Formats: sequence, structure tokens, C-alpha cells
Amino acid sequence: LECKPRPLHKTCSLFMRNIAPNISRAEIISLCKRYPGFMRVALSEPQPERRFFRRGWVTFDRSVNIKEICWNLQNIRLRECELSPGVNRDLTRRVRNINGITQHKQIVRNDIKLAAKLIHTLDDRTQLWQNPILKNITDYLIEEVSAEEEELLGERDEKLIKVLDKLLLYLRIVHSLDYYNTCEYPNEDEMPNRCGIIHVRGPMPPNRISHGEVLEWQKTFEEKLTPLLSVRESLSEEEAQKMGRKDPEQEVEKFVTSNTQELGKDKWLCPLSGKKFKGPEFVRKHIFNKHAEKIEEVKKEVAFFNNFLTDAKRPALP
Amino acid sequence: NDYKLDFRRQQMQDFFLAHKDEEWFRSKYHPDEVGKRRQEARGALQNRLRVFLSLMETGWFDNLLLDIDKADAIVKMLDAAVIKMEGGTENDLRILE
Repeated sequence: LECKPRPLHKTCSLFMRNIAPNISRAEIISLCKRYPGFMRVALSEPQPERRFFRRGWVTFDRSVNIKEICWNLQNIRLRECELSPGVNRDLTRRVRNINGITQHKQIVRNDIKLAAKLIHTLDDRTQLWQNPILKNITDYLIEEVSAEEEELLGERDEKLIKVLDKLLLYLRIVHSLDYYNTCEYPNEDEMPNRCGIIHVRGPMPPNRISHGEVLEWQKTFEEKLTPLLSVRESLSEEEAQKMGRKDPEQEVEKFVTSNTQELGKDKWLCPLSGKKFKGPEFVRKHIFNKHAEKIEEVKKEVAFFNNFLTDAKRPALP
Repeated sequence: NDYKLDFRRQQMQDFFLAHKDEEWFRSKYHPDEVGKRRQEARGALQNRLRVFLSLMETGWFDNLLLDIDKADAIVKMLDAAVIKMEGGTENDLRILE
């Protein structure tokens, strides 16, 4: 005799409109963990237009009364930010159609190439695994024709579509990349619905599919997909030096000389330990050997600053 | 004597000092949190990979295309994926029937 089935796909949740960037996930988790049937918290990417404020989503079990939980958290501030949540209702329209030209042979044949490159790049980017769905994938891209038979004597294609679906379903289920819409949903795994909206081919064009219009769709569609495989931008070696890229070993040397303070003649007290020494060479040996935890943190602080400084597509105010 | 370079640099320096301790900023650039969040992100993606391969071999993509004719079948497949993502056995899928 077997146990009851669990409807895990259904989960009710809260929605907080404005969360300050000074608030961490742990503060929101610890706030909502005291309520029964807590699952997980999601936070959107902070937008510079709203002074880097995020949108929250606290997910719960479907068994619990979300309306009473929403009421209890109504007038509760965190640090100094009123959370003031509302009940997030379920997704109404999850299968959204697009233009019906995407079931044409030439677009389907082109989309197999593009979808394959999206998988090839993202599997190397995230570093999984080789992917078995891409075995002999270029064999479907090449055309097979009876050209010799025509020379002497003188629409929907289901085989290609079955191949494409496996790639698009992989992209959407694994990498959370909705292919036909041309967009990622990066936080989905934390969000209330783990696999929400998917985009789907249209019914069929009522008129003839034009000869040049097929080429215009392919040009416009790859233009929409190009930002999805965007490698993170970095400034040049000269431009980073102008903005002031801190050298790791030089900045560590500044940390040593600042801590190596001279109390008097033959008296070199450092404030890190609080122990006297006879010369500054002995204080350097003390800092490098004994306080090896601190010199690592100085190198982390410089890398932390340099990673922010190097990134050309930098988070800054509008 | 470039004003623009000094302005962009001072804005950048004032930004780093202001958003130093914040968790969103630490997650993007601080080596320890970038290492921890990427390993957490990879583990979640490896879980989703098993769900896809489970839906492959079980046959939830067996006779299912991405067309609005089969809009009802896609929603059922999507719910089947989320159940498997949450650690749902084959018994747990029966509520979809």
C-alpha cells in the first residue's frame, strides 16, 4: 500500500515590491522561516533606476493559508524598509504562441543551428558534463536532394521539428532559456513557479510565405539572440590602469608598512598582534608567517575591487 | 587634466565604498561569494539536467511538439518537470491524471 501523491508543481507565494539592497537573503529567510510551510526566497536583479531596489518572492507550501501569512507580514519593516507584501496569484497563460512562420522548413533548419550554438556555449559556460543531443547535429542542417534525377529527366517537415524540440526543451528545462521569446529567466529555480511560461509556434500563416520574408525573419531573430551569448565585457590594459587597477603585491606591501609602526628607537610595535620588535624586518616576518589569514583578505579585497573595476558593463547610477 | 576620467573614477570609487557590504554586489565581484554562488548555481543546473533526462527516457517528450495544438500537453509536461525538480517520485506525478 503506497503513500499519497504530492502536488509539488502548485505552490502559493508572496510578492514584495520594493526591497532595499542593504537587506540580505538570510534576513528575509529567517523572517519567513518562523511561519510554517516555508520553502524559499527569490530576489530580482537590482535596477539602477530605482536606486538599486529588488523585487522579492517568498515561496510557501500550497497547504498553508497565504492570505493570513500576507496579513501577518503587512506592517513589518526590515532594517528600515517596509516589506508590505501581496499574494502572488498563479500564472494564467503559460503556453504563449508566437508568429506561425517558425514552423517553415528554412526557419526550422536555421533554428537548429542557432539552438545548437546556444547549447554548445552554455554547456561550456556553466560547465556541465559531452551533451548526447548534439551527436551528429550538423547532419540535420545539411540538405538532402534528388538533384541528379531531376537533371537527367529534364511547409512543415516533421523530422527536423522533432530534433529542434529536443534542443529547445533542453534549453528551457535545463538553462531556463525560452528560445522563441529570446530571453533567459535566470532566477526561476528560486522563484515560486520553477518552470513557468514557455513560448510556442503559431498556428499557420493564412497567406503564402514570401521568398525574401524568410530571410528577414532569420536576420531579425539572430539579432534578438545575440545578447544571450554575451561574454562579460572588460576594459583594456591601459584603460584599467587609468581608472586605477590596484596591484596585489604592491597593496600588500602598503598593508605591511602601515602596520609596521615605529614606537621608538629599537621599538617596532604593530597593532595587529600588539607585540614589540627590534627592527622592521622582524615585523615583516611576523606579519607574513603568523598573520597569514590577514594577507589573504587583503588580496581578496584587491581582487574584489579589480573585478568591479575591470567590468566595463558596470553597475552604476543613471 | 581630464575632468571626465576623474568624474567616472570618483563615481566608481564612491560606488564601491557605498555598495561594499551589500550582498548583491559581493555576489558579483568578491572572489569568495562568486566561488560559492557559482557552485550553488551549478548544483541547481545539474539537478535540472537529471530532470530533463528523466523526462526523455520516461517519454514526456515522446509524442509532444512545441505547437499550441498540444498546449495542454506542454503544461502537463511543465508541471511534471517541476515535480521532478522538487524531488518527486513517479507516484507523485499521478495527481496530474
